[PDB]
Amino acid sequence: IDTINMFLQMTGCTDSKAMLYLTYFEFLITFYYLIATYASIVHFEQSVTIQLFALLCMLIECVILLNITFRLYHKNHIREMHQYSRRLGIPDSYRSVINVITKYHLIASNIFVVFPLVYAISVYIAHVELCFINTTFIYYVGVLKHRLETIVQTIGEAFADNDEQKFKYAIIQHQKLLSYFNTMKIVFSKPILLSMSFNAIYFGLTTSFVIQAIRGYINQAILSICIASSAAAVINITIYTFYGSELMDLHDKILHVLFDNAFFYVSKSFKSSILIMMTRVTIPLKFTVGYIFTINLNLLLKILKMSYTVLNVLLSSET
Amino acid sequence: KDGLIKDLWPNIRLIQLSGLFISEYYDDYSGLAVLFRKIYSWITAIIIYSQFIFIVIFMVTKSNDSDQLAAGVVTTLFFTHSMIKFVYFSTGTKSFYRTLSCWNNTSPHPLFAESHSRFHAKSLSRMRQLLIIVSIVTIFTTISWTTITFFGESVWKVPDPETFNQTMYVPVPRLMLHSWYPWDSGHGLGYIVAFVLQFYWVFITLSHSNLMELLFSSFLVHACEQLQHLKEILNPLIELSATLDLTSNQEVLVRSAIKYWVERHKHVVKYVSLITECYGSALLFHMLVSTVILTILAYQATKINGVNVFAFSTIGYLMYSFAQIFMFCIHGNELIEESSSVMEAAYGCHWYDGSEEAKTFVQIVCQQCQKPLIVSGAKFFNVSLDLFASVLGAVVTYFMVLVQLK
Amino acid sequence: KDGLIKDLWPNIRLIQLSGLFISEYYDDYSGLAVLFRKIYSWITAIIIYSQFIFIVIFMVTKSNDSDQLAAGVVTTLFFTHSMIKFVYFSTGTKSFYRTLSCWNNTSPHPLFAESHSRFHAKSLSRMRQLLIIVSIVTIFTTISWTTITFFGPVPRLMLHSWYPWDSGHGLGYIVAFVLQFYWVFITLSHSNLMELLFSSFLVHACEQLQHLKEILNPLIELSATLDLTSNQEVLVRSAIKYWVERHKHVVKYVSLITECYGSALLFHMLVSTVILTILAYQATKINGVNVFAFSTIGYLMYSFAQIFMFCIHGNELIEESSSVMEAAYGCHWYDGSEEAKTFVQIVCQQCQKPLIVSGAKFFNVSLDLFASVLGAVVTYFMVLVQLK
Amino acid sequence: KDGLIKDLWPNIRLIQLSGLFISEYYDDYSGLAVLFRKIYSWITAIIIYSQFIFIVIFMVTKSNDSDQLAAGVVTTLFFTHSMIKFVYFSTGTKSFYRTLSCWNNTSPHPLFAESHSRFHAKSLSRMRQLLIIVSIVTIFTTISWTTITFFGESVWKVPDPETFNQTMYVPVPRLMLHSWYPWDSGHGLGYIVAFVLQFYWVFITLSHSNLMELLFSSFLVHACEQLQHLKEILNPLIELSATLDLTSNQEVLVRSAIKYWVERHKHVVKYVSLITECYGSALLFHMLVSTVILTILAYQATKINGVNVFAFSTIGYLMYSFAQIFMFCIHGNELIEESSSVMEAAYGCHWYDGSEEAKTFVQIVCQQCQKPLIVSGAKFFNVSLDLFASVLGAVVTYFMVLVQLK
Ligand SMILES: CCCCCCCCCCCCCCCCCC(=O)OC[C@H](COP(=O)([O-])OCC[N+](C)(C)C)OC(=O)CCCCCCCCCCCCCCCCC
Ligand SMILES: CCCCCCCCCCCCCCCCCC(=O)OC[C@H](COP(=O)([O-])OCC[N+](C)(C)C)OC(=O)CCCCCCCCCCCCCCCCC
Ligand SMILES: CCCCCCCCCCCCCCCCCC(=O)OC[C@H](COP(=O)([O-])OCC[N+](C)(C)C)OC(=O)CCCCCCCCCCCCCCCCC
Ligand SMILES: CCCCCCCCCCCCCCCCCC(=O)OC[C@H](COP(=O)([O-])OCC[N+](C)(C)C)OC(=O)CCCCCCCCCCCCCCCCC
Ligand SMILES: CCCCCCCCCCCCCCCCCC(=O)OC[C@H](COP(=O)([O-])OCC[N+](C)(C)C)OC(=O)CCCCCCCCCCCCCCCCC
Ligand SMILES: CCCCCCCCCCCCCCCCCC(=O)OC[C@H](COP(=O)([O-])OCC[N+](C)(C)C)OC(=O)CCCCCCCCCCCCCCCCC
Repeated sequence: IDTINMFLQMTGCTDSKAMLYLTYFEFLITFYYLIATYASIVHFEQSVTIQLFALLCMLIECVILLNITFRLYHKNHIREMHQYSRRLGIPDSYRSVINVITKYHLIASNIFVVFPLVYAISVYIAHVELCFINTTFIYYVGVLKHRLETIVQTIGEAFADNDEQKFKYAIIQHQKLLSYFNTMKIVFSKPILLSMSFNAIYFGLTTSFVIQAIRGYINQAILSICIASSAAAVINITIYTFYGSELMDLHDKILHVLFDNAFFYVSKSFKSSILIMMTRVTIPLKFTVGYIFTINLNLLLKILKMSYTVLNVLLSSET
Repeated sequence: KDGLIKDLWPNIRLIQLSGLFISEYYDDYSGLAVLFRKIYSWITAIIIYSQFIFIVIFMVTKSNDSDQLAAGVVTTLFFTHSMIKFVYFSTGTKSFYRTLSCWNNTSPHPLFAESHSRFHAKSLSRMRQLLIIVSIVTIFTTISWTTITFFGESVWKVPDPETFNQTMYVPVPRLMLHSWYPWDSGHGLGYIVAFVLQFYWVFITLSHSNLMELLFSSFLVHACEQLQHLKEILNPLIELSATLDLTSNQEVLVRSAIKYWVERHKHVVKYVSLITECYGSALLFHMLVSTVILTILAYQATKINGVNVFAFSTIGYLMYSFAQIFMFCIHGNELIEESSSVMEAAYGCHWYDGSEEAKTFVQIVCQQCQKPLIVSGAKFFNVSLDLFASVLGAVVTYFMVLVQLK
Repeated sequence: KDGLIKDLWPNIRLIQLSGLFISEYYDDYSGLAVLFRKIYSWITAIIIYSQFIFIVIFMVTKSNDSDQLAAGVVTTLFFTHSMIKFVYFSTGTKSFYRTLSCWNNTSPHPLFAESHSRFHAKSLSRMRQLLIIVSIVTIFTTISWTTITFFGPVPRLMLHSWYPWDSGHGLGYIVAFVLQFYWVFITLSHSNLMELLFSSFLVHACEQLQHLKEILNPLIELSATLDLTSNQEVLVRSAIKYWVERHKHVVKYVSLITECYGSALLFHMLVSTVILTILAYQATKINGVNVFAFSTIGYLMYSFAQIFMFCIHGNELIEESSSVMEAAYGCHWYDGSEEAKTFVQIVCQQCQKPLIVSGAKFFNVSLDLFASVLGAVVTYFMVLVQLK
Repeated sequence: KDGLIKDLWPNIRLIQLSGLFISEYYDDYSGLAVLFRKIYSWITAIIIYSQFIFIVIFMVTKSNDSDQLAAGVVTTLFFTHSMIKFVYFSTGTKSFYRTLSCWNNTSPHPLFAESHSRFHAKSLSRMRQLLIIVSIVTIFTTISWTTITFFGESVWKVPDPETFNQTMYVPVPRLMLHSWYPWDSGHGLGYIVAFVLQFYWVFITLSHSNLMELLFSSFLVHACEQLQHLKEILNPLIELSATLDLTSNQEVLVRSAIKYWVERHKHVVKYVSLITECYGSALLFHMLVSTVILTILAYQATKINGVNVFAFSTIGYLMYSFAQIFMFCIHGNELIEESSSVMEAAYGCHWYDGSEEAKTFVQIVCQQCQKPLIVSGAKFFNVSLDLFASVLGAVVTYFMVLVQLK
């Protein structure tokens, strides 16, 4: 909750009033930089190394502008989803991974700051929201996993006393978990698409800039951006894919814990509920966004295969 | 007219007035009227096919360079969509009649009549909005095609008869389509007649090629709205079966409501099957032509440069060819999603505190409504947004490959 | 002979008279007739293998150019389909026998006799139509292979083969002519007959499942409790049990089909991939209409037709086998009793698994696979054109 | 030593004697024997990694042409498979012990003891067949590697210090693998010790990789045989509950048999999950290395001319990589299909001619065994024949594109 409370405070679910306007104040500072950068090549005269660096700057600030209100859009959804998540925590492994991510992002940000204030304004604001969406997703997937574990434990307890009331409670818990998963899909459908497109376009930009690098046009130039932003894109897309694929194995636990010998001693009303929930949980929890994208390691492998094919084609054409 | 016919009356009237080979849904079934309508439709078909034959004639007899050949093939394949759809609706009216007659005597249950009426109104609104969008797009396309003729120099590359490998730019009449004519079209009455004929041909062919897709999209929209209504009434349907402090009246009411829900879902499934049967070969032919269209258009965009008539032509052709695919791809994907979500809607109700009949009904619904209803295109591919995404990715990859190899 | 044997009687007759190694379905079992049959089959096989090694040796000892080598390889790969099919049917005859004998003693229920007879008649009509189509296509291509060789010092034989004796002048020319005619006819007939048998196998199961779907509707109307007795419940139980046996028989028959013609399909696809790739390479050097262009177009058309003929039927079976749950929903299960409801639930659970024919587990034989092959070949052809 | 440990005893003994870091399944637990085993394993690891580092440094410091660089990279990536597998089993013995201890106290019901014994014998036969095939392949590969180096001109391309852009072929000692050595490996005692060290290193690395792959295949084979036994005993399991002309003894017997079946299926599912957890990362790393190996090999195959040492070496590398992939792909596909067929086997029983308990058991079995059991490597992909087919197709199409462009 070190940064989950930060989610809450900049989103507005808490008593923070000026901090909410401070979030919108961040939307204006980037807006100042975005319009100024867009006017560089339009009016100002500069060399090739400037606009391309400005293009990386404006593309980065485009993400910054396309993340603040982009995340503030689902204010009520995030509030309700946090309220559901307040009851039960998250696994210790998820706590460790979010701690590691938030420690790395803060430390890695300072590397570029002191690498060589006028330009450092946007350096720190970029890194915080890069970790921000990479921590919210893991926290709110971990709470879902913990609730799934609680549901499995409740079902296992229900298969010891033939308790209709306990099984009804477990079914209600499963329905609430499904509703929360739908809410999570609604919340995260858009930022995941933004991150995936960002990854694709920066992969293309970096591979073109890397093949046109050794020639020497980029001495003390965009290479720092093409390293840092590409690394951030890679880590966020990897986190998203991994924790969207972890949700594909949540229903298997229920599907395997429902198959119990006690099912042959219940009173013919327990059996119908068992069979109905088995039918429901046969299909795993699929994280479908954009009507075409299934967020998982298979999607990550597809992206990697596309990148590898592009690299192979470019290398074959060059040689 | 009641049911889907009254639901789609503007579409039916538009296709009737266009000149397509449709015979039913009349009110003046007399010999003279049927003779006049048959004569008008045959004249329209003859005019359209003669103009198309002239267009393809001005593709091999006057095109020498590869660029001119590509432009001619692009135009011919662009109008091949309308050419195929015209004959398909000419020789396939029975499937359309069967599809339109599926919802003939269906009547909502008295308990869920209000919900059915609300979803019917929503379906009407969606259908009208889609028709308005289609009409606006067709009108804008025709207007732009008419306008762009006068923004360029009508010069055709022709080899010099005196030299060996030298060409000039012979003047050509300013016409919307490069077509050959038995009579001269350089100036005067011939020029005006040719321009009028080409304008009418473009408008009517676009009207047919858009009306077919509009009909398919309207069918899918109605199916989706019916499925949404079925999902919506499931919670009150199950709550009817609660054992709160079962009488014979309650039991018979629950049985009747379950029967009505099952009959409506079976009607939806059969309607989607009829949609697949009626619009399989159309989608197959459309995609087969559009594959070549997009390949040649990507090749043309490879040589694009600056802003000019050629750039605008390539951009417009690409945009229209992608929009035509997307128009039915989005509706196929929406139908797949709405058919797959019925299981979640059924499982998300208060069925645990219900009767054994309600639990059995929920179990059977969860069992069947597991794999989504798919409008397969001639059982070759699955019409959804996956197909459109794959097409866009393939086109972008081909464009990148060409721009790298050139 | 009755059942599947009688249904496939003309195709079986063609197989046993075409020289393929068949030991059953003969009503003249003596101590010598088997000997004449064996010697005739052996002579057919030896002349076929002799012609194959002759064309192979001519290709390997008379090709100096890449185009000539490609054409020779095209001919060899076009005939190797029948080459492998002959040995496949000669060796794995037990799987074919088991698939034929799967439907050997089945007896229809008294209530569904008319439906079973109608669907059996429809299956027979489809089988005869497919046989007619295959025979017509084989005859047409056989006559085409000889009408093309006259439109070309190399003798005008339709096959460029090597022989121990001269084939330029004399009776050797006509004897090579007739031998090559017979070889082409026999090889094409074998290759088409195997696919004919597989397609008949794929259509019989589809007809049986359509019959099951049709009889599902009155199955629960019998059990409807509208104004059961002991006799009614006994009849419903017997009819449900018969339906379950019929579905199990269909599933086992499809499994037998898959086990029977999986490796042969895999080998056919493996050869088809290479010949299609080489044909796509060959089609780039087109110089208008001529003998070479006609030959390339014919090879491509036959290669596509051979795969598509069974791909469409496999896809039809896959698409139709999933409709049994639709029929189970169609029949008014809400009017049935608890036993009927449980049977419907179990049937739906089973039917949520489409009957899929697998080519030795590597791929699913369907129009999806046909479209994948078409796309790969077209993409390769386009890439070759762009690079050239 | 009973159960899967006794089942895999030859493989366990080979792993113990092969220098891999293992600590359990020993009968000499003494303060001296364990120390000697630790020193032996440490010496083996040190020698292996020293030889690998020598290969890497030679490849880095003595590669001038792209062909030489490609050959060195192919060899280094070929042996990084064994490097990764060794370092993976060294630090991951706990998961392997957990997987091996799953079938610890399992016992079969008296009714199905004959079927259990028959399928146990079948599993033993399959495991012994797999071990024999693995040993034969490894020994043959080592022998071929030893023979091939004697069948060519041992010369290395070097640039000319006398001229600007000229080169020659300098004599190089005839070794099993090209590598750097601190001592004088040119001839004599240094040459023979280098050759024997190379032979031992190649044999031991191939053994280290093949033992792990055979262990995974044996795990999958045992799971498949257990699933086969469960499928087979279904006929007597459901026949026992038949109501044909129930007594208390028969009822308790069928209940006990049903409990045994449920426990056995749960055990099999947990065992498959344990296999997936234990041997997923290794498969992912193997595929990551193998895709690059196959890309470079497809590039190198386009340079094959006639029949010679280079062509034979490239063919051998490709064959070994494809065999390594196929070895686990086939077993993954077998497990997938043989777990998916359980529903068909259960439905094919005489479940109608049985009690309501039998009907419910069949219903729940069909409901549960609908999703096939899948072994996945770190959730990146599903280990099956589809992965092997995709890899083969990608390699073939890359080779075709390269040979057509070149
Ligand atoms: C290529 C240039 C991209 C430049 C990007 C720079 C920023 C430009 C701003 C627009 C770009 C997109 C921003 C995020 C999306 C904003 C709109 C939105 O939320 O749309 C949601 C919508 C869908 O809404 P949804 O998913 O929120 O709704 C789902 C919820 N139900 C079902 C209930 C309705 O998606 C789209 O409109 C599609 C996005 C298309 C554009 C992005 C495609 C990225 C592809 C990258 C390459 C991938 C390669 C591998 C692919 C493997 C599989 C094929
Ligand atoms: C999914 C879309 C992704 C796009 C790529 C997909 C792969 C390609 C699939 C379609 C096949 C393409 C066939 C050739 C067209 C492209 C030619 C090209 O690139 O060069 C432009 C060529 C010329 O360009 P060029 O590449 O020769 O370059 C020379 C240019 N100069 C001389 C200026 C240097 O265009 C033409 O020649 C005009 C068109 C030729 C006539 C085409 C008639 C089509 C007949 C259809 C027969 C059946 C086809 C079935 C298709 C469906 C199969 C699934
Ligand atoms: C709210 C929901 C509804 C809204 C969303 C859906 C709206 C519909 C979307 C598609 C509408 C398409 C309308 C135009 C179709 C015209 C087709 C046609 O025939 O055109 C060829 C024709 C010409 O074809 P021609 O050249 O063969 O005809 C001329 C003939 N001679 C040579 C003899 C004179 O017209 C055009 O060229 C079109 C001109 C206008 C094109 C405007 C395109 C947009 C502006 C540029 C692109 C900017 C964004 C993209 C950036 C780059 C991306 C790659
Ligand atoms: C209801 C079902 C209806 C459909 C079923 C019936 C139709 C089946 C269609 C497939 C038929 C396949 C068999 C016939 C072909 C013979 C195959 C064969 O062996 O040929 C090689 C043989 C010759 O092989 P050869 O070359 O080895 O023999 C001569 C050898 N030398 C030269 C050395 C002596 O015959 C041919 O060449 C036949 C070619 C006939 C082509 C006639 C049509 C040409 C134009 C077609 C369309 C052109 C492209 C149009 C666009 C693309 C298509 C839409
Ligand atoms: C040809 C490409 C370059 C050479 C090959 C590169 C592949 C990786 C080589 C490094 C060795 C990795 C294994 C050694 C250590 C294994 C220890 C272990 O248990 O690991 C599993 C554990 C996970 O544990 P677990 O919970 O999965 O359990 C493992 C199972 N037991 C318990 C039995 C051990 O950690 C890892 O996932 C590995 C972390 C270190 C990874 C090494 C760094 C390199 C990563 C790849 C770099 C290249 C990526 C390219 C991507 C595509 C780009 C376009
Ligand atoms: C029921 C199931 C039954 C079993 C079915 C499955 C069977 C097994 C399937 C896989 C087969 C694997 C076979 C071994 C693969 C070896 C892989 C390998 O490491 O290869 C690379 C190495 C060699 O590649 P290299 O390049 O690393 O070695 C060169 C070393 N330097 C550079 C120092 C010179 O192995 C080989 O030697 C492979 C050669 C092919 C094997 C052919 C057998 C004959 C060998 C002697 C040839 C002698 C003639 C040569 C000259 C001719 C006259 C000029």
